Amino acid sequence: STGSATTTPIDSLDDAYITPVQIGTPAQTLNLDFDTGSSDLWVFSSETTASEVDGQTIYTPSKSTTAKLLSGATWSISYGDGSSSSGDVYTDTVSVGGLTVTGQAVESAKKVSSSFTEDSTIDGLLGLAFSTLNTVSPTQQKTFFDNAKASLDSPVFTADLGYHAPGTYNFGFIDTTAYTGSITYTAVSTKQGFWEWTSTGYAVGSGTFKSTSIDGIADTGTTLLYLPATVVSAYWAQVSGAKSSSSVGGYVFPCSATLPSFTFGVGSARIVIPGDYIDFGPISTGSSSCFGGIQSSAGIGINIFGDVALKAAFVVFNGATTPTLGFASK
Ligand SMILES: C[C@H](Cc1ccc(C(C)(C)C)cc1)[C@H](NN)c1nnnn1Cc1ccc2c(c1)OCO2
Repeated sequence: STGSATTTPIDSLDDAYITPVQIGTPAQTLNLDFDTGSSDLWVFSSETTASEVDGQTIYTPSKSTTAKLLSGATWSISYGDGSSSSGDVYTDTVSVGGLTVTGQAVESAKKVSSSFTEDSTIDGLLGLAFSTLNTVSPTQQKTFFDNAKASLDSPVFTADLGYHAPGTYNFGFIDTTAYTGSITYTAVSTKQGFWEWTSTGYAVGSGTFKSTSIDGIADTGTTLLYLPATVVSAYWAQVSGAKSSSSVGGYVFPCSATLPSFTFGVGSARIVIPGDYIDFGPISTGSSSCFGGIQSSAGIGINIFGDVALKAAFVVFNGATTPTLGFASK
């Protein structure tokens, strides 16, 4: 089997991406944030505290003839940005782009943090990291990809995110019309539960490439590119008037600037992020100071190849016996 679904930016800045997901019988369609850095599929629901719902579409398990309470099971997740959610668990039929899993764990939120309430466009998350990170207790549950894998034509999924435009998540096949050149594959460590790999270096604009190993994670659920402070300083030094602002929380730059590109290495191959992908707009409405899309990882503890990086590439998440990652230009 295979599946194919379109993923769409939630706003004009690509602050996150949503993908439609069918849950239950008859289908209830919710727009979820596919997150290759976490491993829980959770949704706003008829059980979510009423004051914490502000415009989201909810899953109502009592209206699904295939929903079953997973007795005794609970979940609770604390995301690294400070967001959180928790609740109870059902199993139900879940379909993405025509690919169906029966008996998928659907984690129903009873509580969500204010950041989730405030994003009316995001109805929950669909985790695509390794199932070792799943938070359900006392019986840990599998991700949508792990449940589907054995049925797929090939044990893979791909991310093709757009810049200020829609893109695609595919399951079970590699669309050879969706990229240029060849796909370069690179080793993955699953020891922390992430799609963790090592970039071979970077360049700023038309500058020379610096060979250096940068260990980090391929994370569709993170908006920006988080890299070591040395690398980030070298980038922003090329932008007149850019500075690190402790009050704003990162590097800012004049909205009048034209930004240089940023290149990262994948083996001997190179992925180029155009400068415009690094502009996240005014820090507050009407300001002429703009927020940068490349930021230091120093406060987080791991480097993160988030959407700013991934949207410049066609990315293969290869779930073979030994997992690997592939990157192509597009
Ligand atoms: C933050 C997301 C998880 C999430 C997604 C969306 C949202 C909103 C809908 C409310 C917009 C909140 C949360 C990330 N996913 N892998 C993640 N989950 N756990 N760690 N990370 C990576 C990290 C960690 C720390 C950081 C960061 C990133 O950005 C800024 O500080």
